[PDB]
Amino acid sequence: IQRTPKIQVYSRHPAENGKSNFLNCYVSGFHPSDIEVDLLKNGERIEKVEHSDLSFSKDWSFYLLYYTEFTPTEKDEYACRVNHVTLSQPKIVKWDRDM
Amino acid sequence: NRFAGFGIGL
Amino acid sequence: GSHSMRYFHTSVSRPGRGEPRFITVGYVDDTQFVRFDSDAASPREEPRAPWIEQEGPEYWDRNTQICKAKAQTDRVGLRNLRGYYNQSEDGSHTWQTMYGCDMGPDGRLLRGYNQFAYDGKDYIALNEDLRSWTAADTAAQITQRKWEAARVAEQLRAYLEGECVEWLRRHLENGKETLQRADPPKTHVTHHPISDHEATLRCWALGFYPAEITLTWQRDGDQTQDTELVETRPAGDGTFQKWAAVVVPSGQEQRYTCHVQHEGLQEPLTLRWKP
Amino acid sequence: HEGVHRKPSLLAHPGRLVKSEETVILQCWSDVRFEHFLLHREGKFKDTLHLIGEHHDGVSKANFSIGPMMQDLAGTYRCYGSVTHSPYQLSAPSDPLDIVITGLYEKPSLSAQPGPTVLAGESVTLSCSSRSSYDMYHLSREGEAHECRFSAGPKVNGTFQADFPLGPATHGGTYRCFGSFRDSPYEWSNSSDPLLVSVIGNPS
Ligand SMILES: *[C@@H]1O[C@H](CO)[C@@H](O)[C@H](O)[C@H]1NC(C)=O
Ligand SMILES: *[C@@H]1O[C@H](CO)[C@@H](O)[C@H](O)[C@H]1NC(C)=O
Repeated sequence: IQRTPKIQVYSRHPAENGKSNFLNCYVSGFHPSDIEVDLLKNGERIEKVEHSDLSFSKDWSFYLLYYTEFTPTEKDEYACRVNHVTLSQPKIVKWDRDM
Repeated sequence: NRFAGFGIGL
Repeated sequence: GSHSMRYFHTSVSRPGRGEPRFITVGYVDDTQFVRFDSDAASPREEPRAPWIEQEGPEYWDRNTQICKAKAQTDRVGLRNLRGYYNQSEDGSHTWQTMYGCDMGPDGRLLRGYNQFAYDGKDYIALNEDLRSWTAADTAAQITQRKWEAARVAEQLRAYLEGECVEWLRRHLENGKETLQRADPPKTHVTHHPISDHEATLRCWALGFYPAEITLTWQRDGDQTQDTELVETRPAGDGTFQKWAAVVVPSGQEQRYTCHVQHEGLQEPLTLRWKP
Repeated sequence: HEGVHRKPSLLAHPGRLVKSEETVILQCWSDVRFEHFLLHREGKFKDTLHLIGEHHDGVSKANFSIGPMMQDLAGTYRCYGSVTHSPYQLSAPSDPLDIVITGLYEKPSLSAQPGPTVLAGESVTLSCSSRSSYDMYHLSREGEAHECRFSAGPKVNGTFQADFPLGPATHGGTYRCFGSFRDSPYEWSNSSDPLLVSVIGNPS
């Protein structure tokens, strides 16, 4: 039994340009647990990213929250890169303020 | 407290 | 209402890298308070909630030796499963295990459970009566025949209706401010035009706890289809987020109503998009 | 010249029947000056230990402490000796010694047929019963050892049992019985109650 991860890239607080916030990339509903998750800023990797402790749901699928401090602007483009065994190519999900 | 766990395996 | 304590464990084998990785975590109703990492410098049960840090070294020392022995149990167990399913050493495999107790307002046990899973598929689970098991395949009935032969469920039941509920109320009192508190959600609807003849309304719910929430859209009376229900996200500060969107044409922007239900939102809510 | 040195000897002290959490000592001795001893366990948890050789009374031995007995330590052990160490010029393997772990499962029932007191010459068959679905049973007479292994069957009243025909009753003895499962032949249950078989003369 293998399961594709569900990716959600969002902010902890409503994004206001010029205010410090936390960028969240929440992966869930995947199996097995080995996952690669990166946070991207204009195409460059963010190193100071922290993630929660590995836990799973009732259907045994794992979930993980990756978070880091950031201040959004108008032109700075953010994204999350997720790599999993179920994925042929690594999935990249850009950030949206309305999502 | 956690479960002491049964020493027997599967 | 129906509060619960839950311990989760994950053991993944790493062939070319030696011993298996063991991550275990403890939850009291959607909040985590303990963790233990096999790949830590000094692997020990460390606090992950501010209200558990007051426990004396007896709690930490005793519970550290617990999952220390549990990691060895899973290392032996993962290895055995490879022979049960006729698998070689070169592959990585997962062994998930989860036990805990559900407690109701009657102040005592409501449901006890101890479930196991191999490679994401079910293996064996403690039944509701706390005395029998349920195997998922012929390879799992073997351990059932061993666990019945060892009276394993008897030691399970003593813990589930006993120390599990006892250490549940002890937790719910020492951390009552952060555990027995319900944060109502902040709700609002947003408007996103996708065309000259279409637009999307998105119902939001922010900063709520616990994560259990219902959020559906209704048009003049209950379209669960064509509604984009998103999974409950963790905010990061102990609260949760969720939203569902629905596509409408230009005009008739009203008569589309969103409904929210929660435990901090006491009377049920109804709201629409205001320009 | 020396070629392969002959086999060393291997014993289990106090014995190969180790209870759970107990510790057994696996001695490895020979009259050959083995400066190095290697203990090896085959199966699913293969492992090798190295202890130096202590020489006294022109014998060379090594006391391998197995540690708190768990299921991953059960199996057949073999022993090797070596005089050099730059590489190990290992000797022939010792005789295999099957180390089992006991006390993991419910003890079975040891019944005697035609009964516990039998008359000389009569055939005697011991039965190892249990409501636990053990795949096989192990029976041994006091001291005589040589544990016999038979398989089981799901009887009508819910028991799984094995019959051990013993032949003409001679002097009797005290017998013990253990249960185990197919995939784990070295993981035995709690020992059954010791059954005493007494013999008397044939009436005339
Ligand atoms: C043998 O066992 C004894 C304990 O009975 C121990 O003191 C000793 O170190 C072991 N080894 C040798 C070579 O005597
Ligand atoms: C085996 O015997 C010991 C000692 O009598 C006892 O503590 C243990 O519970 C027994 N185990 C089983 C499975 O009967």
